[PDB]
Amino acid sequence: HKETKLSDNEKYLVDRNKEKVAPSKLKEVYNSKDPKYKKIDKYLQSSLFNGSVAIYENGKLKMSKGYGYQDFEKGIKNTPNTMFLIGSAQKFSTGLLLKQLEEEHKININDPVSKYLPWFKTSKPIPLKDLMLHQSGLYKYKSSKDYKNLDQAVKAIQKRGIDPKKYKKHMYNDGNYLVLAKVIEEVTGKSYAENYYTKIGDPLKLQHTAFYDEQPFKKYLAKGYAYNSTGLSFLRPNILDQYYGAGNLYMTPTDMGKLITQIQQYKLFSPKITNPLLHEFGTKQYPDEYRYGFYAKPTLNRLNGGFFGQVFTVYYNDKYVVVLALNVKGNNEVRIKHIYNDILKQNKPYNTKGVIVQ
Amino acid sequence: SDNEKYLVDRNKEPSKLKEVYNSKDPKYKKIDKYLQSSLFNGSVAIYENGKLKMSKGYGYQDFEKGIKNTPNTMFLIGSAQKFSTGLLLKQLEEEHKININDPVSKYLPWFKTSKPIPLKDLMLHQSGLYKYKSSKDYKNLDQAVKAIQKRGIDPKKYKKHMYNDGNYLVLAKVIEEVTGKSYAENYYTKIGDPLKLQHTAFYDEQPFKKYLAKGYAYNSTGLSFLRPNILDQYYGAGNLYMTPTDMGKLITQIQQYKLFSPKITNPLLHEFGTKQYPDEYRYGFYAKPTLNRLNGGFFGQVFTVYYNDKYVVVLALNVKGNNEVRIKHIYNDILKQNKPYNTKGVIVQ
Repeated sequence: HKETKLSDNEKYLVDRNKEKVAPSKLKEVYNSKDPKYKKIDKYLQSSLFNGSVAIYENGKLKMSKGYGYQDFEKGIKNTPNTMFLIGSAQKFSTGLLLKQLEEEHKININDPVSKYLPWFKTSKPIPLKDLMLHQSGLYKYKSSKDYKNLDQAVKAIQKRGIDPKKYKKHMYNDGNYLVLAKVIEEVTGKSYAENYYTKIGDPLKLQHTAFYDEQPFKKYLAKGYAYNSTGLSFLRPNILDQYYGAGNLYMTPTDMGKLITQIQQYKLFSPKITNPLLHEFGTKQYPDEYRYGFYAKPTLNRLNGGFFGQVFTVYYNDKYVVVLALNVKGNNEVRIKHIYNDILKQNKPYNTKGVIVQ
Repeated sequence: SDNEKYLVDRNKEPSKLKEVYNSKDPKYKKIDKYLQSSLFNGSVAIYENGKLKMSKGYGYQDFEKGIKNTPNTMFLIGSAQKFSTGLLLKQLEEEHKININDPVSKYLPWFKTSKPIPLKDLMLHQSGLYKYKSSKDYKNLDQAVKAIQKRGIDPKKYKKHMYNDGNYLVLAKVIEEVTGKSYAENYYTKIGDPLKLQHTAFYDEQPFKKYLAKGYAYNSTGLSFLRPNILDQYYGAGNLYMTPTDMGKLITQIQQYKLFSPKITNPLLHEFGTKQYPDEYRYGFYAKPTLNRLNGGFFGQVFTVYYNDKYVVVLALNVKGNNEVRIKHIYNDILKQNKPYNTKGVIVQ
């Protein structure tokens, strides 16, 4: 750049992508000779699915295929290279950074936000854990186009503050993970984008995953759609500059599977950290199915984000990682369930409620 | 509570509908096959040249009680009830009780507003009223419309389009005020009963409770039932439940000039891009180039209608999802009805 009137996130990303060319072309993977995947493909085609699928089996990519259009106006078809707005699934990225910071001894999950983010003052103290678990009592984040960066968003949330009746009760809230993203920035003294790339993106070779405004990936960024009235209409993201950590990231389904399988293989943490993070629920440490941006459930682990006409959903266990990205708004959950439970027949015990995982 | 007063007395003292599906007819076999393999949860009804050629339920009406969707299942039509309200409006115009270009204040004296809003601007969704925000507090239509009066007009939206349930709530009250009778009574006496709609009901009518579908939406952490909690204040803008068959029965009969003469019905149904009918939208529904459309999305349900002079396709979905892609695929791809129907600008006879 030049004059640099940019947030820390863009500063980092612009400099990072000065000499970066467009990412490598990804090929379709689909073996019609395997009845499972033939059944899936056939289902996705006849159900008029518009988006992309990626399925990993015992760590290997066994299916990767795009259906319908990435951009309906320009006639660009969905390919394996198509990157979808993952929305609330970015909370997993932020959770991983949190866990990393805990093991680096830079934060403690039961310490309050005010400790790491002095200006974030609140009627009562809020431990980092209560943000992470969506039980802080903060009013639901009301986005604004005014907000140019993460700082303004979290400084807006601080003004709105606590809702007494909802204190120490569960309430899903993007705002929680926006505050956590700022905590990450404040303790590290570095942008969220930098923390993500240095600590996750690059180590795990996620080369088809990008923040909304990165230049070399614009070619592949999917457009989301909804019918409310007057036809199929494109829902332009207008607030992703203030949404660092709670859903301004774009991923190919393959990269999402690549991320999860590598974490499953202990590439970010040791087994004693990874196993409970991924599988322990109903315990003092991991009281809910939800933790660090994702769900550990009885038969499966789940990620999901719904944002600007897109739906990005992940069902997985130790054999399959199923990533289903939808850029025309609709019911993605019925689809991914049908694939995971009905076709792949994975409706079976996976995690055990109450057990202290080793 | 004039609406319930009428309905309770009406219902002091419905027939089972059978499946209609001929797998030997390739069109309908293709539709059924699509609906099954796409995991459709709801009900379909298709009329061909006035006759019911397909009527079938898929998946569950109530997932908790294991009740399957049948042709008897009645779905929350939501914003498609605006069509009912529009029909009542048009009826009142032809009875010479209201004029569409006269202001609301004329017929509803207490509904005062910084600038006058003609009935037409409400009907067309261009009143400039701030988008209705409901509340559980409101026990009836009156409180809802007295709430919307309170907040008034939004400058800049003064005379431009903005979809708003509130518009048709104020029109429903206009109907009540001019007739001196409840909306429910006006609907039954002027539409429901004349057109033998016997599997259509307001949310709280007792004899139909058995068949009222539950809407769902897995937002996070499983499939969850979205209980309607505001339908007492939503008379005219989406508190009605219909079987898909009744919706087709309604449209085909209107098409056959059973509510109005052809000189009234034809433009109502087909004229768009004119002084009288400037937009595709009118009286609660859309007249488009290749088709006429109704749609309502409310409490986890989606109720959509595509039709022309041959087919009326009614598709009801009680697990929230993309109903439009489905009904398009049926109407355009399978039934091959993507072809000129209404003509923009033409003054229709």
